[PDB]
Amino acid sequence: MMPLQSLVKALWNVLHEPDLTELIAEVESYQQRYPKQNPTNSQKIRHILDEIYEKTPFNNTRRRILWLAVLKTVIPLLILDRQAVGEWWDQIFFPFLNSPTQLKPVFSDLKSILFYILIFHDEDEWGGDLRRECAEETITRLVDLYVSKAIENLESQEQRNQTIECLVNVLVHYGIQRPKELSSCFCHHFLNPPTRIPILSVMVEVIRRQGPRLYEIPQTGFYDLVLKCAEFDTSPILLSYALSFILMILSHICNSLDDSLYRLFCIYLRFSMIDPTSGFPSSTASGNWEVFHDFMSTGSSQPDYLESLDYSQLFSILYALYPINFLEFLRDPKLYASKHNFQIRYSFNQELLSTKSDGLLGRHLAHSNFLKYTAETELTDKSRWTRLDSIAVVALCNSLNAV
Amino acid sequence: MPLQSLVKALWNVLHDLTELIAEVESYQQRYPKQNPTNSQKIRHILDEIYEKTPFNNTRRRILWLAVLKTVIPLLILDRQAVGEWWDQIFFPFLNSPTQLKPVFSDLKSILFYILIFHDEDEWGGDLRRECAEETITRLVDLYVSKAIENLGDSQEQRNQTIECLVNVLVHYGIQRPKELSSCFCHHFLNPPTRIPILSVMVEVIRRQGPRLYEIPQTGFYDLVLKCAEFDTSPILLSYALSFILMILSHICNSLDDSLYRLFCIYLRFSMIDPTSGFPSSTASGNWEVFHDFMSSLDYSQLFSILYALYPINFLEFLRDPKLYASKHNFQIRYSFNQELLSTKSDGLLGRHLAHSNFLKYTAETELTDKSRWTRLDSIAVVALCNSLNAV
Repeated sequence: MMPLQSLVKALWNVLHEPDLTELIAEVESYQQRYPKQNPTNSQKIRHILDEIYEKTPFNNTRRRILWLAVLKTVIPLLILDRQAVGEWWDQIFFPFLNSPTQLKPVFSDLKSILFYILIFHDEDEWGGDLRRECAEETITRLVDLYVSKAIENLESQEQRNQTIECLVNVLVHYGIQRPKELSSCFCHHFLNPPTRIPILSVMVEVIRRQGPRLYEIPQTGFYDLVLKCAEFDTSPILLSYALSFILMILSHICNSLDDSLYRLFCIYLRFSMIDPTSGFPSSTASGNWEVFHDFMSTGSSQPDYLESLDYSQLFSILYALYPINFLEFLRDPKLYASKHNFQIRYSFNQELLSTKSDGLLGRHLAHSNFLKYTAETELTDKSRWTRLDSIAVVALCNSLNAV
Repeated sequence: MPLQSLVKALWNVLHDLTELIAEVESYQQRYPKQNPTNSQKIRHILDEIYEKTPFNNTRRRILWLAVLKTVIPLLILDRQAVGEWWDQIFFPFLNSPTQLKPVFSDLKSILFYILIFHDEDEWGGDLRRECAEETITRLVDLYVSKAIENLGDSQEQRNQTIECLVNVLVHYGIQRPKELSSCFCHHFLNPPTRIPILSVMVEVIRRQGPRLYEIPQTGFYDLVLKCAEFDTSPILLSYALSFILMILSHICNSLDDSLYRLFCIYLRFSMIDPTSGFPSSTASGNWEVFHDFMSSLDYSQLFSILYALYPINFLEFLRDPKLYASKHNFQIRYSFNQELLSTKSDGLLGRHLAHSNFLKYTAETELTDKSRWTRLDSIAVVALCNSLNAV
């Protein structure tokens, strides 16, 4: 007998006065009746919520606490659409993120709400494509806000920080579960120079965690843009993140490798030739790309574990997988290039290249490809990549041995 | 006159080849590829020479093989011609072979000239393949027949024949494991062919050359598995297990479809008893069980392989095998002592780290989830990079 009416009753009560015991009980009670989300009750509850917003809004901490506490608990009753999540953005999320309450449990509550929308199993759950569309809208707004906040000039440095801190947290949590989706939002903005550092720092943090689905990222064209970054930009800090990112995502590909091989050769070249005085070899290129130099009138803070992710590991993976061509390429890059239809866009000192490269080469066992393939058949001949799945199994079993 | 120069030389030698060897050089110049009429001639000559001077004693063989070795790249042969050579040369040698290594060396030189080739079309039509396949078949047939047949009055003569055959078969296998596996298939169905065949087959696998992932297409793998679950003989079962352990790494795909069979074989091999030996099974079907008296790479390795890769099911299957068997539909052939399975498996389990699969999959998603097997690419790349670090 009237469970919508009891809910609205309880709802009304708790917003005019933080004890939610009555309300939680009604939600539980109510769900036993509408165990799937009801489109007219959603509509109704939202009008109640909007009504009360006019009366007592989000303008002080005690109210924000109350609001987040309540929204977090009703939102499983509602169906939302792209217009709706816009309303919550403007009424709740933007005002919090733009000037966040410095109490962790309040932010925790924000994150419950955000993440209820962002993360879900059934796409059919609110009818049609509503579920997916609200996630797409929310994340696009978070990303857009993050990117812009990371770049605008300034109203107290401390407060701007408080906002990025929240956004980075949220975006890393979202990234480790939805790496494709996040990379995809990031593509858009990444073509804009000053965004590259704030974006990459989030994307390397996502990928650090070595969570699942990392192999989806290249479909989105984000891996391509990181290579571009690595091929053309100039800022040590950015190229530093650039390399880190590609080093972590590489073992997850083997497939997008046979199309970026030459590009990785060139990247290896450039990073190995870094100069104390002239930094990274400048390119003669861009094309459409638009370079990011450091001091560019004429974010940041690289994490401590990224130093150990240098060009020496790039060598190891290239040598392990494409030794013949790799060493053929080193030793004469410009010659290798002309015969494989690409260009070297860096002035470099060949002796130095050959000394440094020797140095690393000497830490490696001799590669048995030289007994089996030619430089040309190393490239063709996909039979090679079977060996690989035998070596997997054996390493798997050894990983599982105790002693 | 080009060809006659050659033929004089062949007449000459058969009664120190330098002249012959040199005439073959000039011949090859005028006829870069093999010539069908010239070939026919030369073999027709050889056959006459055979009449009056054959393969019947040990100075003649050193000689014959030496010659046939050097001339044979000129020739073109067919299923019926290798029959001629089988009949005059190969069979009589292998049958009572000359105890001199360089003599047997020349033999192999010739055999492998036929068996291995870098060009299907070389002799026109589909001739090269025909020959290879004919020779390999006859080599197989004699190994099989010579291995089983009971011997009358001659046992050191026997060992010498198989010593050669084995040596030829293994060399062949390591280059052409698909092909050798095929030939062995029909013989394998016959109970006593199984040991001699496997002992050759493990020795091919052992060498971990290419391309062993072709073998299961031939059904040899399936036959060895049938062997593993039904046969009684320690020795043969011991080879069976050795074969599968060394073949398994190279599969990762036939695994999804032999899993329940592998579980059953792990059960059987671990339940081996000092007195009743392997669990005597009960089904066979049409298999025809090899027994013994008709008248160091063991089960812990298999445990490791199944625990990595299919931990949840493997362990759900131990603890209650018969139960696992219904619900997945196969059955358990053996009686066994459950508390002893539970004890033996606990010993091995305890040598292993705990498995991340229990945090990510159900028994059913562990079986039906293609995403899982993509982790593999990643780990392999890393192991590889580490194999190539030098300290």
